[PDB]
Amino acid sequence: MYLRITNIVESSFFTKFIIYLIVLNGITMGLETSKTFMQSFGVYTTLFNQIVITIFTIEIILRIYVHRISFFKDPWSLFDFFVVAISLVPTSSGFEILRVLRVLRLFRLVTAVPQMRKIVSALISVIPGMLSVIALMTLFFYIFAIMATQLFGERFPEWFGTLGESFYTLFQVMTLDDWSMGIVRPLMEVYPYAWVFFIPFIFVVTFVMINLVVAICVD
Amino acid sequence: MYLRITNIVESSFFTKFIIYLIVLNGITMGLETSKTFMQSFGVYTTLFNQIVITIFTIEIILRIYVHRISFFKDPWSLFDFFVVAISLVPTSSGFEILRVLRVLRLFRLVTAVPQMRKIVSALISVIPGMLSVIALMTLFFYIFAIMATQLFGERFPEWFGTLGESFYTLFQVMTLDDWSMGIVRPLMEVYPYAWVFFIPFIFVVTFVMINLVVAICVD
Amino acid sequence: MYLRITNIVESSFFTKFIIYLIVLNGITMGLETSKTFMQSFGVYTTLFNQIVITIFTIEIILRIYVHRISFFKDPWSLFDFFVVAISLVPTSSGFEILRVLRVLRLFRLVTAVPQMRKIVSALISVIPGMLSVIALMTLFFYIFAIMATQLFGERFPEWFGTLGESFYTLFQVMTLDDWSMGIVRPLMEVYPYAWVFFIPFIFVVTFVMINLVVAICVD
Amino acid sequence: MYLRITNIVESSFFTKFIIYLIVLNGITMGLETSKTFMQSFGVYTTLFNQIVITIFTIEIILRIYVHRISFFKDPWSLFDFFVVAISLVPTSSGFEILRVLRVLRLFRLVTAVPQMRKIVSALISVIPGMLSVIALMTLFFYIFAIMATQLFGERFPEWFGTLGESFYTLFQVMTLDDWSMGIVRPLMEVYPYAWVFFIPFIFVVTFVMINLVVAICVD
Ligand SMILES: [Ca+2]
Ligand SMILES: [Ca+2]
Ligand SMILES: [Ca+2]
Repeated sequence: MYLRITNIVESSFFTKFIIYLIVLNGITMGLETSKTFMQSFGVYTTLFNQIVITIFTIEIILRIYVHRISFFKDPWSLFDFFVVAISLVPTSSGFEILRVLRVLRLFRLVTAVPQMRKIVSALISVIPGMLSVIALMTLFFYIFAIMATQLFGERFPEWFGTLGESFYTLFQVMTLDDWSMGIVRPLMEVYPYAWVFFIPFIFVVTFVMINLVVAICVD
Repeated sequence: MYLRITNIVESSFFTKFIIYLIVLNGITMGLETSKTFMQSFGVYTTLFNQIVITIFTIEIILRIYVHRISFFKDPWSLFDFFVVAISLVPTSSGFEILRVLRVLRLFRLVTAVPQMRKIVSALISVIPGMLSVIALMTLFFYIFAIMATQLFGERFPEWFGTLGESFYTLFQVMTLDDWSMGIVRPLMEVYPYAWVFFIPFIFVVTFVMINLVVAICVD
Repeated sequence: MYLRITNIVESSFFTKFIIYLIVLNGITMGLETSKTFMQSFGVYTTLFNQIVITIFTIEIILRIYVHRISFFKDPWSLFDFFVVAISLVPTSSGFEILRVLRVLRLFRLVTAVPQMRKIVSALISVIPGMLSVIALMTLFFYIFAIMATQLFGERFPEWFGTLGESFYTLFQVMTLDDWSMGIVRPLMEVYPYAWVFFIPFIFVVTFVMINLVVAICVD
Repeated sequence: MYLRITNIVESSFFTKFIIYLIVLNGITMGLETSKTFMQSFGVYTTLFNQIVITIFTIEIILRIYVHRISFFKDPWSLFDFFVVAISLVPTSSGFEILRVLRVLRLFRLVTAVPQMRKIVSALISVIPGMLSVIALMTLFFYIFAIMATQLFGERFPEWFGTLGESFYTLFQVMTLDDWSMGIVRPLMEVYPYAWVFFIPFIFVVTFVMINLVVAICVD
């Protein structure tokens, strides 16, 4: 019966039946957004939901017999497994991010369809080339975030009071987001020289960031 | 009479005459902005306007006898037809955006003058090569837009209350617009972890965007 | 006496002397900024200034005999003429921008010192290859600025009330500066569909500017 | 005794022991951030700090016998000498930035681990080819900053009141930060033409920066 199912799983039909459900379950999840819609056809789509979820574990069980070890060394398969696994954790208990994390299954449209896989893969592949830089910056952020916490967090604890807060504010400054009118002019009414911290910070981070784009434009 | 008019239409004088009317009517529309100018010479202008509109349909009628099907297979001609058609719906009735949409005829200056055509075409041609990425993005946006509506729409209905609002807000975050003081710091007064939703969102979206710029800086 | 002065003007000493005055007059202009400095050495500097102004016209007078027509066809020289000219309009009558426009003479450091001429020229030379785009864009802005003045200027006259205002506001959206919370969300409290105007505007304007950067990174 | 210590210093063990102290002290500094942690283990971590500070001077003393003059011509070594020296200045007297500047030693993780060294050097190397643009710009900034102080600093002293203030505000405009609703629209309530100063300023400054990115993507 093994080859019987290896023929079912690998069937163009099967993969297209899968892609058909993703597009349906996605259309259905956007409808679950409507407080109106749920009052009318809520029970329709709760069931439609549990239905698709079963079908998906059935596939994943089926997909594993056909592939075994090869399957748990496939990124896309591992993914598909974990994204359905999330979707199996009861509609209750623990955290309710798990209910919300269920919509991650629409990323299966990326998995199940090539060209997407190509594109995602194309993208992901650029990351290893960025890791020396990314490491550098994260060291850098860590260093300034400490500096900022101990220089400004007493008077400005919303923004710098804690190591994590400083990470966040520094991230915001880095996105050049509302940084002057929002953070540093305020800081300067108390610490006139705060500009000496944030201007060099900005330079380094924007400089570095430009290089990283130029590096991604030579690989 | 066909070759008589094919010799009229294809004439340098004709095209240049058309280009003459565009720049005049365009000048004319900027004057139609002034509440002052309109009290003085408003009548002068609406008639010159209707005049121009006639002249333009005559041309397009003529242009078609001289090209027949070849015409409705020309992007630039199709454009011109559709823009004048917009300008044909009476100043009355339905939606009044139609009166406003008239000013789209000044895009005929792009259409009637080469080099522009060159540049537009040059630009537009880059688009097909982005569609794999644009699909990827739209899926991403759809998925996060759904999560956000269900994670934040109850306490923050202005920004996330509805799927469309979430799309808009997410777009705003993506343009890195006033995203921290404006949205996430608020969000966090209620949902301390909202940073776990928006920073990864910001990274992915900015990463994808960098790749897409480099993809262009190659093809 | 021509060759006597053609030997004075073309001299290394002459040029390095000019450069020495520029850096000094520049230093002297940053000091004229301080109300403190001006209350104690204000006279020292106003005269130093009137001095340097003569020295510069003398040079330009000298420089002209030595080059004649060749001069009024050199970009860099023409510049220095007009810049010193600005500095000759008496400190009074007319407008006071002319007094402020005097500090433009510090651009002579670019004009009179090689390398800067190199870099400026390197930069400027890129401009011709952007002109098809710059035109394209201005048509676009002109068209949308007209649309916006008639779509939003009655309720929002600060921002869209006049053709030029729409130009300014549109510029701001294009720099993606404070565009959503500052302008479109407010606009949407009255015109729910305003998002239909500004999102496409943003896309086009952003797309085009990316291409333009890429164009420069080819030519 | 030289070859004995030259064999201690040059050892894989020594270097990796150094790398071990950095990641330990760095971890320990993140803990010194917590007001909680300090109330429990502050003594522990103050002493651990002085320990590491000794060990680092010992090394720098050692590293110098083994290299002599070769050492004070090594950038990376020069760095470490200075960085430890900052950490030597008592935890009292002078300023308190000297206490804060101590966290700079964690940059030794860049200095004491290649690839980092590689990456930093890769970056720094890009600088010399920017200095022609960078010089140009600071002239540009200096010129406009002076203009702005005399055009806007009387009615608007917080933003343009002083040359230094104009530099800061001009920087903010350059990052295009909240430049319009924050600065130029206000300015225009008093000086309608202030847009004539800031729009060109914006163009020039962004153009130059676009060129500089393209330059770095050539060399
Ligand atoms: Ca901003
Ligand atoms: Ca803002
Ligand atoms: Ca505000």
